[PDB]
Amino acid sequence: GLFGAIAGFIEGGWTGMIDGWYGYHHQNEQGSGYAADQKSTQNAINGITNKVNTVIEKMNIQFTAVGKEFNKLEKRMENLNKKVDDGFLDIWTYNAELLVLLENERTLDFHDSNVKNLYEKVKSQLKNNAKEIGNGCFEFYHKCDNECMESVRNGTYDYPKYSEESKLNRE
Amino acid sequence: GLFGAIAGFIEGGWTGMIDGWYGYHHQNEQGSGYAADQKSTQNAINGITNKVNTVIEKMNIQFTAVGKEFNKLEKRMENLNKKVDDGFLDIWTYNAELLVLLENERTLDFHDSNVKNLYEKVKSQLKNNAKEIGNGCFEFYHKCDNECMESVRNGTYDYPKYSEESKLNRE
Amino acid sequence: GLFGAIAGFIEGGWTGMIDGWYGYHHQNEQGSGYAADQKSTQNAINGITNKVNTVIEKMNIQFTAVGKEFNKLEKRMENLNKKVDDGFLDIWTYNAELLVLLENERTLDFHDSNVKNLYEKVKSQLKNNAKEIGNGCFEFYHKCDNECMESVRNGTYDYPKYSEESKLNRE
Amino acid sequence: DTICIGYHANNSTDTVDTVLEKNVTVTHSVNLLEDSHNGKLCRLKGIAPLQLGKCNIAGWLLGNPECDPLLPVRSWSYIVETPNSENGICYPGDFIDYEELREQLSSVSSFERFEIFPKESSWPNHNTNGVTAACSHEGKSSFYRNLLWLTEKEGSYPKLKNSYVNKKGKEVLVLWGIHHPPNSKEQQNLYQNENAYVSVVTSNYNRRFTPEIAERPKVRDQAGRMNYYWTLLKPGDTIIFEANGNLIAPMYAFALSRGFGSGIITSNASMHECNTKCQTPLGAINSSLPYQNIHPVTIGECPKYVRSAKLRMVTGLRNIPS
Amino acid sequence: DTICIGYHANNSTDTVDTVLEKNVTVTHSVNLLEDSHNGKLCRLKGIAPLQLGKCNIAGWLLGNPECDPLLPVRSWSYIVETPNSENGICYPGDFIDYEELREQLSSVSSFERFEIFPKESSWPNHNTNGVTAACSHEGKSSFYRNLLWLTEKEGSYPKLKNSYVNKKGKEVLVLWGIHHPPNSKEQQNLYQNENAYVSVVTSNYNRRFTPEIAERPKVRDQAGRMNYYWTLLKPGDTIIFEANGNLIAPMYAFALSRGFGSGIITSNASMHECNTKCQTPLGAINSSLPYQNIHPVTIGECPKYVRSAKLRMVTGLRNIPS
Amino acid sequence: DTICIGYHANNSTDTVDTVLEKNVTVTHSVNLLEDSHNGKLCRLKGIAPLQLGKCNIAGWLLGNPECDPLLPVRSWSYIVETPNSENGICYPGDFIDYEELREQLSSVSSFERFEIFPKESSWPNHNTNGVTAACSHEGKSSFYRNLLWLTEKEGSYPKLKNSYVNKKGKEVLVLWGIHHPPNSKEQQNLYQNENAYVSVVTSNYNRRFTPEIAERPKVRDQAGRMNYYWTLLKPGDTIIFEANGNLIAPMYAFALSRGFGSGIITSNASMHECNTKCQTPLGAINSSLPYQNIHPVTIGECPKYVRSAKLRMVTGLRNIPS
Amino acid sequence: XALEYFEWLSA
Amino acid sequence: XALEYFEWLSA
Amino acid sequence: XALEYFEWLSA
Ligand SMILES: *[C@@H]1O[C@H](CO)[C@@H](O[C@@H]2O[C@H](CO)[C@@H](O)[C@H](O)[C@H]2NC(C)=O)[C@H](O)[C@H]1NC(C)=O
Ligand SMILES: *[C@@H]1O[C@H](CO)[C@@H](O[C@@H]2O[C@H](CO)[C@@H](O)[C@H](O)[C@H]2NC(C)=O)[C@H](O)[C@H]1NC(C)=O
Ligand SMILES: *[C@@H]1O[C@H](CO)[C@@H](O[C@@H]2O[C@H](CO)[C@@H](O)[C@H](O)[C@H]2NC(C)=O)[C@H](O)[C@H]1NC(C)=O
Ligand SMILES: *[C@@H]1O[C@H](CO)[C@@H](O[C@@H]2O[C@H](CO)[C@@H](O)[C@H](O)[C@H]2NC(C)=O)[C@H](O)[C@H]1NC(C)=O
Ligand SMILES: *[C@@H]1O[C@H](CO)[C@@H](O[C@@H]2O[C@H](CO)[C@@H](O)[C@H](O)[C@H]2NC(C)=O)[C@H](O)[C@H]1NC(C)=O
Ligand SMILES: *[C@@H]1O[C@H](CO)[C@@H](O[C@@H]2O[C@H](CO)[C@@H](O)[C@H](O)[C@H]2NC(C)=O)[C@H](O)[C@H]1NC(C)=O
Ligand SMILES: *[C@@H]1O[C@H](CO)[C@@H](O)[C@H](O)[C@H]1NC(C)=O
Ligand SMILES: *[C@@H]1O[C@H](CO)[C@@H](O)[C@H](O)[C@H]1NC(C)=O
Ligand SMILES: *[C@@H]1O[C@H](CO)[C@@H](O)[C@H](O)[C@H]1NC(C)=O
Ligand SMILES: *[C@@H]1O[C@H](CO)[C@@H](O)[C@H](O)[C@H]1NC(C)=O
Ligand SMILES: *[C@@H]1O[C@H](CO)[C@@H](O)[C@H](O)[C@H]1NC(C)=O
Ligand SMILES: *[C@@H]1O[C@H](CO)[C@@H](O)[C@H](O)[C@H]1NC(C)=O
Ligand SMILES: *[C@@H]1O[C@H](CO)[C@@H](O)[C@H](O)[C@H]1NC(C)=O
Ligand SMILES: *[C@@H]1O[C@H](CO)[C@@H](O)[C@H](O)[C@H]1NC(C)=O
Ligand SMILES: *[C@@H]1O[C@H](CO)[C@@H](O)[C@H](O)[C@H]1NC(C)=O
Repeated sequence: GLFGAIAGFIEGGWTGMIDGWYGYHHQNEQGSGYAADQKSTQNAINGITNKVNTVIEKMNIQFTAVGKEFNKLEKRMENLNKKVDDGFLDIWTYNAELLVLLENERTLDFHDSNVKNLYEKVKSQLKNNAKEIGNGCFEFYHKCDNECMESVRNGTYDYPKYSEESKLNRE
Repeated sequence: GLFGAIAGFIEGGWTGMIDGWYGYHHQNEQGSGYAADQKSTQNAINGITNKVNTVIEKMNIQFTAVGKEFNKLEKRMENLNKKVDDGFLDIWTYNAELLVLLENERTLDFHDSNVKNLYEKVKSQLKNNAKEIGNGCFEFYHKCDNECMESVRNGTYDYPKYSEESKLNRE
Repeated sequence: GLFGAIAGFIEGGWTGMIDGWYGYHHQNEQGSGYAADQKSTQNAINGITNKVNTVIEKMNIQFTAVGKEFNKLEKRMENLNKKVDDGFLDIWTYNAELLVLLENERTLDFHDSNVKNLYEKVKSQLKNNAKEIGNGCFEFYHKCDNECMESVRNGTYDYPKYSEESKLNRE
Repeated sequence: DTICIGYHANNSTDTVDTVLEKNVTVTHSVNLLEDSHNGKLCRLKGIAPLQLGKCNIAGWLLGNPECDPLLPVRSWSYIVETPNSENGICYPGDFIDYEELREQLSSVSSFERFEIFPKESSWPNHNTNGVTAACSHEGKSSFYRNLLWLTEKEGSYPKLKNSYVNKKGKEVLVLWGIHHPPNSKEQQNLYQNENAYVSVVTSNYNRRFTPEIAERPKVRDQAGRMNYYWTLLKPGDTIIFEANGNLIAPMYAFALSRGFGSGIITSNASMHECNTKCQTPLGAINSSLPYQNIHPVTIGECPKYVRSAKLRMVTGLRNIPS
Repeated sequence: DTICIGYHANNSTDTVDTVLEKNVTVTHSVNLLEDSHNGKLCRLKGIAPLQLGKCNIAGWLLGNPECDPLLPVRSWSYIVETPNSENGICYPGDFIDYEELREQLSSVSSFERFEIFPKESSWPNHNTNGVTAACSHEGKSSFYRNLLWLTEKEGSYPKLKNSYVNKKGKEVLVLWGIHHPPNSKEQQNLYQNENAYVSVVTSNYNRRFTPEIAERPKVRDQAGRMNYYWTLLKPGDTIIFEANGNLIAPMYAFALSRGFGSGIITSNASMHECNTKCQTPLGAINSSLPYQNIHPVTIGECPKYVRSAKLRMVTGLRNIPS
Repeated sequence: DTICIGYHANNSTDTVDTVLEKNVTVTHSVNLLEDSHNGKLCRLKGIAPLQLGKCNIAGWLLGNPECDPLLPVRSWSYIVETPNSENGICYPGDFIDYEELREQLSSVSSFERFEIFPKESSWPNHNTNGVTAACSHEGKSSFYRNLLWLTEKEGSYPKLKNSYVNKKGKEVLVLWGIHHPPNSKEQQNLYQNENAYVSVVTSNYNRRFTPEIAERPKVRDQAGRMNYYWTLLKPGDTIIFEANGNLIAPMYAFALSRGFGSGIITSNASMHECNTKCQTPLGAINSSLPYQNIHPVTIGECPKYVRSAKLRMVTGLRNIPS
Repeated sequence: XALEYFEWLSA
Repeated sequence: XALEYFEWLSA
Repeated sequence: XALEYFEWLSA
């Protein structure tokens, strides 16, 4: 990717997570599991939806366009009509293909961006109360049940609450 | 944003700062205030100016173009002329709208980029002599008057000068 | 740049490195030297090659297209033919110039991205066993011969191997 | 205790191209290019097309006998000509401004066929029984259904002058013909005047026709020629025919109504009991996609035709099941 | 002690669309789409347009009496026709190659009206007093100002042959007419020769005209017709008229000068004392913007016309007063 | 001990433009715009062009004597006309449907010149020796090489009727002419019939020509005119000429073969012993680039013409030797 | 059109 | 054109 | 075409 996230320091995706585009995998004493971040996912969905809708809307309805006929003494007009049709065709194929390419690139990089942004948000939430063990995973300096994990997921982690215990286990 | 800065970890903008696009807000014993970073701002201004100038220049002057007339036995030529005009119109509307969309997106992401870059530059300047308290703000491990803040603004912070005191207050 | 790397916190490039686009400069007891990262370089080469190949392929071969002639009573058809030719010309010049501009921007930002990504990968490899001295350079908390540098280059650094010595020199 | 940030993956094998990389597998994608049609000629917005069958436009308008006669009144959404029309102009000659007449027909949505100059009743003292083998039907020599070959009656061809007043409240397509014998012998035998002329006038139409006698290469076993002419008679206006020979008089004419989004296409497919909003010579398109690679020729509300074979836009992420 | 990095915000309510998100509020933006005009016909680069008023091009060139006579010499930047021109061809007939003549006029920047064949002086032994009610003016029957109806004089129409040599140093537009009586009676009464002909020749122009007599549907109370012809007489060249009847002779002709960036438009607006570099049928555009949605028809140096209603480009940031 | 991550730099002075910044120096870049040609007329895919030299298309087809005679059989890839062709229509008049004939020639790849109506052998009882000073060659009065001026023989011009059957297996371009004397005196002196006519017919061609006598402005010292006509005689078809005067008969005709990717260009350059896949009026292009700014007029497989002066795409990085 | 890739998404 | 959004900007 | 900027690159 462009932001180095997808197929980067997070080499693979989670087929186990089938309810979101981005998300989390928690592992504690109560068990382990996947859970999507609905905010950024809904955001991405909205953005890309508007993108596709745009590309579709920018193409006006192509109304009736039929060929004409010409006699043996109107070869020039015939050739001109052909040149017009062919030119317009060239241009529109060009535009379509190019647009799709550019938009695809931008989309991929957009997803990369969102993933990295999520990672950075979580990281800034946790600070030095955990350590980055690579692969986009954090290891806690303390115990964390399902309620704690939930507090992290929906953007409400409490740093002073675990700062002391984490400071202890950090040594 | 794409770089997660604007409307990200810096949720809002400063209406108090009316002399720049990006900038600073300092708070110390001598008082508090806003002050723009003229370098990156001038850079952004130049870039975007060149962008707009480009979009304007790429459109050649549309010279005189009037409709023609045709008699009752020249319906084919009339229809062809109409097809030409309409086709060109379609294409140009398409191009204009698309171009403006793409450029707007790229511009927003550009500003995001500049803000995050400024933040990273400041952060790399300060290192461990201060702590990131979120919202794109740093808290000093020492005293800093207006001259110090100015030394930070124009990219000339002195790390060994405050490393000891900061190391003390860090404990 | 957009990612703040090239002409950013790495102000200049290395003319001494002539065997790659991105790379390294190692400095130890055995000596100093440059060495390119072949992975990301090959990747960039492939991507940009495919980009150029695309831009070339999207332009179909312009086959035979000659002017026509018209008598003094066919001024309208003459003018129409001229309008068609000129319109198509306008459109194609517009498209060419625009495409080249956009692609150039995207390319520059792509290189920026790759450089920063390499830097981040190395940084995440080293962790706290070294310190960031700016200019995209790291200073070791331990001794490192050519074999160690090679272990860093091809993405196989050993953190627990030097964690103790680094922890000592860190104090 | 650990927590991880990751992204979606699934069994999608969808592939998309980018500027940097071709053939990227992704989790979600949409296809913008319609490539499917039903191979059927269909109704367009509830209105059936006008199929000419064995006839082409000329053969239909002139009234070629080898084609099965249509209803006196028809409405359509588009006109269909078969590629292999052996039935058209059956008596050799030139259909003047034929293509322009086709272009006129491209915006016609309805016709009423009606008898403008009744057979025995409009041309007294002239024979109206002339036929030819070039216009054969069921073996017997015949002639165009909408035209009438006026010949000499009892050794004389009196100067005829008849007129029609358009009280149909619509444009009326009127067609007529000029016969050109190969020699002055046949000229005298058919029209008794070596210096004949035909005159057709309206408020805005004004044309005079003169026979051109010369031996010509046989075409459909005919050394003679026949030029076909037409005009659109505006509502309320009058057309006047005045000739002393060589006139192939109008018998039937067409009341025309104008419409939108119609056209003429050449197609092999057959009419089926179906309805569509987009029709191509290959079949109907039922799609909301912006692009199509089925055919450049379209009737109705269709996607823009392109030469592309693939236009797939990625919505999901790069799919990595690793 | 603390320091913070942040970005600009203000009371801007400017909205822009992106590919990902519609209607984004931003701090700074430019409008690239001109949508404002002054509703006035203006001078283009200091040069006033040529307004024809009650006349259209044909009515002007032929010299229709119901239109107020222009100056003998005029220069313009563009020609303006009113939508409701009841004054044009006042004697029924066809203006041959009319549209082509308009196209020629689209690149003409100046005309000098001059008497090519003086009334009483060029056609001896012919009557030059003919008029008609189809070309009425102030109640009385009249005729085209630039043409002359030559009729029989004293029971005879001698073969006339006159010529003009173009010593103007510019192209000269010459117009003439051919009269077509409804019957041979009026033919004899007007030109005394049932087999008349008109001949017009130049170095590159060569045409012969023959009267076509037939009763026609009345148009503007006339069963007769009149065909109008024109030609561009090159500098130094000679035009020769040679006729024995049915000629509507030229009296006035036009010396033409060629220019650039001119054209013909149909407009309702009135001329005002103003100047512009871009003119539309709706009014003048004063703008440096690349796009406009005012009108597709333009004269001068104008922005490219588009169908868009909004083309706003963002320069500032996403505005968040929070 | 230290390690550093950095990027490439070199002595490249290549400059590229972006949307944000103009004139950026970079390490690697490709040029997509071809601006170089060899200033030579070359063979296209191994096939040499057809150079007309002093002649234009008309002068060649009619067979103007001032131009050096070509081989009876030629094949080409494109036709070249010189800008300064003083040799074309040497006897004043109109080449009817000339431009259309050029357009036909644009898809012709080969011609065989052959004698369709042999000089002394096809027109008995007619003089075939007529010449003129308008068609001079080496001082002496002459005439078109491919046409024959039939005049009266022994005070009489018998009605001629000759025909040719196309057994060439290819389309045959046949050209002929109609002479128009300035007065009835010369008319009688040349063709002995004041009421003459020419008749040309094929299976699909059918035209009658009548002399138009009037004094005309001298052009190339001629008060008379000559109209030139042509037709494409389909394989197996027959053309019949039947005239009693004023016919400029065909002597030579052309068997034509059709091809692809040909055309007519106007060029100054000279033929050299070279080969190319793309030809412009300025010279040949040897390039694999998608764009070119050399010329809009192209023959063969060429890059798309643009108005740009620079289309450089960056592949390397921003070059900073600092 | 709607991108119904997940069920909780809003329509 | 110039983007005069701030006064210190250069023209 | 190939971008031969470096020799080890593959073709
Ligand atoms: C976000 O997470 C916080 C922590 O889990 C949630 O706080 C819990 O909310 C429930 C309501 O179902 C309360 O009954 C629990 O007692 C709360 N836990 C705590 C820490 O008291 C919060 O509800 C979640 N929702 C949002 C949108 O913040
Ligand atoms: C950048 O900031 C440094 C620190 O404020 C400035 O250094 C001061 O410059 C003034 C000149 O007005 C001197 O008189 C002060 O004594 C300097 N302070 C120090 C630390 O000595 C510097 O001038 C600023 N300008 C630039 C462009 O660096
Ligand atoms: C990457 O670097 C590691 C460390 O230098 C390399 O490991 C060495 O490989 C050589 C083979 O030439 C062995 O003989 C050395 O003994 C290895 N060193 C160690 C640490 O044992 C490795 O070969 C390199 N290559 C790749 C692709 O990883
Ligand atoms: C396009 O991508 C597809 C999908 O990866 C490639 O098809 C793979 O083809 C290989 C060779 O046959 C098979 O081993 C894989 O199993 C296929 N993958 C799937 C999921 O079907 C294909 O090779 C690519 N084409 C090009 C030219 O890039
Ligand atoms: C486009 O954005 C404007 C600006 O935010 C929206 O207008 C707001 O409209 C709401 C509903 O009337 C008002 O409460 C706000 O006060 C308006 N804002 C301003 C600053 O005027 C508008 O709703 C948006 N339109 C669409 C369709 O997205
Ligand atoms: C485009 O960039 C080139 C390359 O930097 C500029 O040329 C430089 O020109 C200056 C002034 O003459 C010289 O001092 C430098 O030595 C040139 N550089 C090189 C490497 O040749 C040029 O000025 C730029 N043009 C514009 C208008 O931006
Ligand atoms: C993908 O897997 C789903 C089951 O979740 C199955 O229904 C579908 O057919 C599969 N599609 C492909 C293309 O493998
Ligand atoms: C329909 O016509 C096409 C030619 O356009 C021909 O290839 C095809 O065989 C025909 N098919 C049928 C079913 O008639
Ligand atoms: C056209 O496609 C839509 C989408 O499935 C479907 O609802 C509709 O039934 C189709 N119409 C016909 C007539 O096939
Ligand atoms: C914005 O505020 C300024 C005062 O700084 C005022 O002059 C201007 O009218 C305001 N514009 C809008 C659109 O609110
Ligand atoms: C101008 O003409 C238009 C028709 O084009 C008509 O709608 C409008 O009423 C007219 N306005 C004036 C002021 O004459
Ligand atoms: C056109 O607009 C410019 C920009 O304000 C102004 O300077 C000029 O006066 C205007 N010209 C006229 C004639 O209105
Ligand atoms: C760049 O330097 C190389 C030597 O490595 C030299 O061969 C080449 O000519 C130089 N090119 C330019 C443009 O300076
Ligand atoms: C070729 O012709 C051009 C005009 O098109 C003229 O400018 C040039 O002088 C000529 N050059 C030669 C060598 O004949
Ligand atoms: C055309 O250019 C290619 C690229 O150098 C070269 O190989 C070839 O020889 C050139 N052909 C001619 C005929 O000049």
